[PDB]
Amino acid sequence: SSILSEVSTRARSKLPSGKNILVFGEDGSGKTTLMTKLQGAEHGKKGRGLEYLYLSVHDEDRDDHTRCNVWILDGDLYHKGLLKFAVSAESLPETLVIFVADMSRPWTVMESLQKWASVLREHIDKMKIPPEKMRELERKFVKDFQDYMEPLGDNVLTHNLGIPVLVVCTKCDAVSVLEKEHDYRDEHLDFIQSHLRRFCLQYGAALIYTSVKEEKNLDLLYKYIVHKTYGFHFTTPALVVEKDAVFIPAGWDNEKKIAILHENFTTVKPEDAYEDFIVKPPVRKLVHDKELAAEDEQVFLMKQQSLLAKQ
Amino acid sequence: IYLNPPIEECRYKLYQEMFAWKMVVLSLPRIQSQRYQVGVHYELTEEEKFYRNALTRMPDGPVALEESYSAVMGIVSEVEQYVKVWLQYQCLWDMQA
Repeated sequence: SSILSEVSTRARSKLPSGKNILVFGEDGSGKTTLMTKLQGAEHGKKGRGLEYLYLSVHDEDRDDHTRCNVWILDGDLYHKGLLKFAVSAESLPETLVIFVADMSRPWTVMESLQKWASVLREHIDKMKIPPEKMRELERKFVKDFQDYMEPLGDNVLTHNLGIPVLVVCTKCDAVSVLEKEHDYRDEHLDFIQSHLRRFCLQYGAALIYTSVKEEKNLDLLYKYIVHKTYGFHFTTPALVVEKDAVFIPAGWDNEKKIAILHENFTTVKPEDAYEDFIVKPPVRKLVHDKELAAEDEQVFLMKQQSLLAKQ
Repeated sequence: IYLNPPIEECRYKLYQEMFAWKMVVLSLPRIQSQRYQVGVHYELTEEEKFYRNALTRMPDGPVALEESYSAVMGIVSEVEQYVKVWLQYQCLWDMQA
């Protein structure tokens, strides 16, 4: 009618809301702890399937309160049909994704990366986005990547969804634990850093090292996510000086910035397969005792018949 | 017009309720032979000790979860629309006639 025009046109100052930041990942990776700690609580409760976290974001410069939708999702592939509930076309333009890389198990990081490589894009194509909007958001994300200031290439954003993509790696406190207990070489750390940088470059993703135990980069994570989902001011430079905690801004990564990382390690060429370079963690648990099946009456009786016949 | 609980609470509390309704039957410890079979000398893993594999054993498949979440966001969306209707009254203090 005529109301919904007159009253709607009377719009005042506000801050954009209804932003949908999504997190999936391998189960048991401390993801729940990560996003609850970012929310402020020490830890909520875990569970199965999709879970709701509302991220209360306050801009002290403007003195307003906004809540963003953190929907953590369980790592079970069986629970993959419910992702339709998580992401919709209306919410699509304001979607941002974060990886939960439990560095306590680096072995399972890269194949989980390709697990998302399957799952996220099968979800995005199965929802039938019109090509025009997909293309326009893709080029918008491309240009936003290109205007970094604190690029172009053959593989830069060679395949992506045109939405802000984040990746973080947790359990940073345990990298020393596996450094000593597994004799995990620092060259292995350099190789995995190069490989993650390559993946984030080909997808326009940004990685930050973090550890709730060390309370590391959590403020940086909050600053970056709010700056990305809303457009807030950002001033933290590219923290890449130390390998303990590395922050790669979206657009900071360059192919020569990965070649310089390649240069430091010379044990095995980075072109090798991911799982070949890293040592597989052997299975500890022993196989259950074999079945002590009893010979049934029929074959035992015929065997005894044969025995008596031989007599 | 302020929501003393944010609209996100309408879904968060309901998710807590459904998680409780899931744990009441899921948090059951798993029957095991470890009582005397000490040969598996290792702290019982949470996924097996607490019997957290029931969801994969749906007789009707995951459709139950899909139905549940569909109902949840349907209720949340309709109530959010109803509240948004109330927010349309905000003009009563900031207009120019």
